[PDB]
Amino acid sequence: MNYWWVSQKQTFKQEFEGGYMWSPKENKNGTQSHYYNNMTLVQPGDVVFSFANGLILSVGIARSHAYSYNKPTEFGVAGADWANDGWKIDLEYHLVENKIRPKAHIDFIRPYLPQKYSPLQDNGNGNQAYLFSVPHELASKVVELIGSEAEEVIFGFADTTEITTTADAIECQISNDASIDETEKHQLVKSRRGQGIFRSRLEQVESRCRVTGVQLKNHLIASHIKPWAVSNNQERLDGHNGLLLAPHVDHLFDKGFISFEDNGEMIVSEKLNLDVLKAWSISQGNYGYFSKQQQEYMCYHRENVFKKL
DNA sequence: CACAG
Ligand SMILES: [Cl-]
Repeated sequence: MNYWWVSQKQTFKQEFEGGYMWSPKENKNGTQSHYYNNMTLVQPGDVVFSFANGLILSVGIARSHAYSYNKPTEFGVAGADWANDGWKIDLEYHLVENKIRPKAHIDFIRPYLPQKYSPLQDNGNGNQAYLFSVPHELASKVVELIGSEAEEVIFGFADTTEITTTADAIECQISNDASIDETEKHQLVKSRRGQGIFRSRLEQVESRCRVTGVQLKNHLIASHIKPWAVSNNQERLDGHNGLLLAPHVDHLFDKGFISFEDNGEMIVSEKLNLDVLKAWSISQGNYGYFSKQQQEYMCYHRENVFKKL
């Protein structure tokens, strides 16, 4: 996942109200722009800080690649000098209550500014250009200054999108793989959604939500332990590579906010706000031993899915 | 160049 800084002093209200970013493809004289070319590098799930009137106003999530699109008519005189031939990105804005003024924090962030194409000068004044790459270390400082609301956009939210993209591509690969028969293809695709033979096989091993004890089939998700995306075709259909979980517990486990020790002890991520467990009446403690086959997968989950600092 | 200053 990549971080971006979009400078929107001229058109913030229009871009926010429309849920987009927009730049020309080229400078007015037809020359290439590093900044406009950055539009073609943004991936769905990338985090974009909106900078306008000296403040960071939004921690946004990109929801498209750049697509060819005309300059928004609603820019009017404020956009007069930009070429009509442009790039648009659908940007899911998340307004923040703590609107940080980066210039007021320049001593803190200066060491983390990139050598080339920095959104800020060393005195903390913004550079006049549209879209800048933000190194991960600079992004972590900005997130520290904004506070919880910035973390809430990223962890188990923005950073899940690239995982979904990867899984979508694998589903396409399976659908086109000549080495596997039609039934296999169907069962592998259905297992991604906790359906088909995977669910029936999991029901031979597990009978209830580990955490909430609910036994009712219509209130339980068939979750993989080792994620579907990184599982081989045998592991994708293995009844021992799963848990039946209530939907909120599936959410916490699938994203790595929680995991389990082999003896069933719940492990809570530093990235899980403990107010969530209080609000949903989920206790820390022991949720029963896992089988040796389940333990192999749960080891993968602890080492690769569980969120650690 | 140039969505900040
Ligand atoms: Cl296009």
